[PDB]
Amino acid sequence: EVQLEESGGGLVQPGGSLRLSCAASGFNIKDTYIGWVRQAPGKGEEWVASIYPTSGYTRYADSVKGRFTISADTSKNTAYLQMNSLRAEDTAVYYCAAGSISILEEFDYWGQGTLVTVS
Ligand SMILES: C[As](C)(=O)[O-]
Repeated sequence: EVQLEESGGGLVQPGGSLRLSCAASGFNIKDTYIGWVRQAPGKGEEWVASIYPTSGYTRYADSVKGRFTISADTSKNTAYLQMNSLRAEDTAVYYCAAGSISILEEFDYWGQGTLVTVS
């Protein structure tokens, strides 16, 4: 009865920007941390960011600091990832994940992924 649904993926030119959304259902995101994890085809998982929506506290992987911004709209029970200055190395499936209040083994719920392709 819990779902995470990502959207916003697609094709982006190098240097471009993209905003992903993660709509949560079956729980209140204020009761959790929501995270974004990416994995390219043929490569391993990389956690990029987490947010605690009730407090606004955010955490970023060093590799995306400044370039990526994680946010939430608790009125829509939705988290977002703003990605700027995209490079080929950012090509990946981006998964939203959540856990009841940097590690991917601390998430209870996982989305379906949304594919981001940088030319
Ligand atoms: C969560 As961190 C990479 O800013 O110590």
